[PDB]
Amino acid sequence: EITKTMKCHVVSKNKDEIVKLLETLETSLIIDKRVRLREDKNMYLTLVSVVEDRESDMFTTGQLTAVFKMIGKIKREGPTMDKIYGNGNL
Amino acid sequence: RLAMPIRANWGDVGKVVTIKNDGDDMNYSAFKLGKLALLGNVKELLLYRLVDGNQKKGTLTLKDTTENSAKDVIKLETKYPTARNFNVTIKSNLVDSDKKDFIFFENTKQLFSSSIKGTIDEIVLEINSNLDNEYVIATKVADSDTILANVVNQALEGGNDGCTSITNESYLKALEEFERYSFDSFVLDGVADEALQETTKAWVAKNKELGKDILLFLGGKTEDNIKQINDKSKSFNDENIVNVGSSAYYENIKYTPSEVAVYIAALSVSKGITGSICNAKTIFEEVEPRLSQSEVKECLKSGTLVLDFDDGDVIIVDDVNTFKKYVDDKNEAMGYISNIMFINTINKDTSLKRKEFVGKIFNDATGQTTVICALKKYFEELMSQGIISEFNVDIDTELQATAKADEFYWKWDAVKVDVM
Amino acid sequence: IEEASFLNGSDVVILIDGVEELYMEEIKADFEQDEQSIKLLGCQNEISRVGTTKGSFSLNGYKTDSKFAKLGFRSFEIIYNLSNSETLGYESIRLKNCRLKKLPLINSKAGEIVKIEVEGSFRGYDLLNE
Amino acid sequence: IEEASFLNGSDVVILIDGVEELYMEEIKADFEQDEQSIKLLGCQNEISRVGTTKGSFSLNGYKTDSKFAKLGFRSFEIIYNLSNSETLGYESIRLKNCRLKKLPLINSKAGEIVKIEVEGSFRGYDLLNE
Repeated sequence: EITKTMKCHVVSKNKDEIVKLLETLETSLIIDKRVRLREDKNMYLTLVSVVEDRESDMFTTGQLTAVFKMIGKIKREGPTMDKIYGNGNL
Repeated sequence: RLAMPIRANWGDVGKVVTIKNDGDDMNYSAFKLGKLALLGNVKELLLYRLVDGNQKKGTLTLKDTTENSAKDVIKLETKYPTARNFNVTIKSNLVDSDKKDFIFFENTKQLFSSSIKGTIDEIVLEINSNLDNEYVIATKVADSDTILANVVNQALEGGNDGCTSITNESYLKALEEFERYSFDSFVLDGVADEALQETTKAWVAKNKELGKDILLFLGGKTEDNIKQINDKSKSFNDENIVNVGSSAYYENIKYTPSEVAVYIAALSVSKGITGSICNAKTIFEEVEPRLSQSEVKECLKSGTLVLDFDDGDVIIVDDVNTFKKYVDDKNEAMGYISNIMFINTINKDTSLKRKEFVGKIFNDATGQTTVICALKKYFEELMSQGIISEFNVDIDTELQATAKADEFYWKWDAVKVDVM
Repeated sequence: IEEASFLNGSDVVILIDGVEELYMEEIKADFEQDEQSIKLLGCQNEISRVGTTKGSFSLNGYKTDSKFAKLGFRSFEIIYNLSNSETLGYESIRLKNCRLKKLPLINSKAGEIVKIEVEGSFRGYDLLNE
Repeated sequence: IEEASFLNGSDVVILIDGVEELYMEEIKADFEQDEQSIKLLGCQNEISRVGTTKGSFSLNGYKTDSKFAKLGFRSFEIIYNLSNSETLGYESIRLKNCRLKKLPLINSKAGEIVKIEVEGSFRGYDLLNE
């Protein structure tokens, strides 16, 4: 399991635009509860929690804090029993 | 399920058909050897017909007389192809001119008798669907309501007899067709020609590589004495192949050992794994040549299934196979036909296990242990049922040491209950 | 490093008695059976058998209507679609002849949101998809 | 994104025996029934039936009078108006023949506020509104 608490900024001359952009981004992240890691649509980043702190600085800190997790699988395989054979005696 | 290659004029050519607990001529094996197959009381019999290539179907054409110029409206044919004189008499009905009597004859005895009105469809449906029309098929020419002509004893001809020429290719047709079917056993129809028996040996060997261990039965010719019978038995050494030794009587025929093999195969299939014919009574009234202890031992050791009238009824002295001339690694218990069929059944069940555990499982010690444990539990279940008395199923180390990643080998050995 | 997936519990879609129920929060259902342990007279390992089966289920969610109170002890069906979106192989299970063990008429605390808890039994189940 | 609603528990209004009771804090009530599980002689799925019903309820709230102590084991009615104000479709349930299981004469701790807890049973219920 790989977890990341990724923080996001939004900058603009119009602060109300910052509020609107953060609102739509949050709603998108929530209603679509995961994100395509790559265009192959193999992996996904299932959301855990998205939180905004409007008081936080626009540039240094960043308004929106999101936590994503992903579950890998150890890449190991082995030989397979395609064919089985045996005889009978007494 | 016994596959019988009937040398008969009756039955369908080139096709497999089954018959429930329900030919007739003594020359046709559908009744001469069909009776032998049925007397062993297999749950059902499956038939195949051997015929010369120069053999076709009989055809009779009939024409109307309602109009002045006669035209064909009905054509009649034998149910199966044949040249048999299946004669048909058609006359105008005594009361109504619109109804035509149809009297059918096997040769000349009255088989079916009825009259139907002038419409062709009713006549054809009657002639095809009535209970006594088992020996004819009738087909329409065209839609009509005219009235046939008067004809007596019209013989359907154009084909040939089913016993025209018993030859190697004609016999091999049966094996070629039976390749697409699986049976408990297959038998040869009396013809103790060693070429045919060797061809069937090769065919069954090919199936053994494929795994279809159809239990074969054969027999020597009427001209084989004890020496010839033993030599022919020694010629074969296969596990699933048998050579009945002595001729027999049931009603009237000196059935060859090969002809007797039909009833022997039926009994062997009927008995199943549970039943063994090593000391079982048989339907036959007598069998020759007779065998004393020395003759019995010589024939059994040579690989012959000995039948003797050693008591008030015929007795199969032992249920032995051509592998009774065994070799050192396999014990004499391998040489019993019931044991071989038992081995084949276990092979089929373990093949079901094989296709249960396909390569989804890894080729590691864990997967091998899983498969071996499944087989061990299967043999434990059989032992609980009582058939097995001991078992040891293990990794086939000799073949598994050189096994590639994809392939796995195993082997089983088990002791079985004896019957004296 | 090849991918994997956890079936997130927020993908559940429950259709109770046909109509889609959208306030349910957690659902549980198990197919019980009596073990029927038998001690043999010769073997020292106890043996278990299927016996007879019995269903049991439960649901919790935010109350928005008197649906369950008005439903009474009537029999009804439950569908449970555990959708998977990382891989599209959803899973659907049907519970047959669901009947409430106890009708939750009233349950509420002053300083909290009103939630409805249900529990009962079902005659049999069907695995429509997997 | 269309709206929804949670029935906040502070909207509950309980009229006990007609008079509006205004110190109650949490109320519970369920309509139990004996399952009467029957094992058929041919079918391996157990079957459940209504059997007979039994009521049970409870209330907790701040003590302000000896109302329940003086009431004794007399039968009485309870109304429960789970008002909804985001949507005006309130819900009202009536419990018939409520009887206390145990009279809570005294319950108090020195360093705490005195609360009264009640539990009992009711013969039947009516769903006046929903």
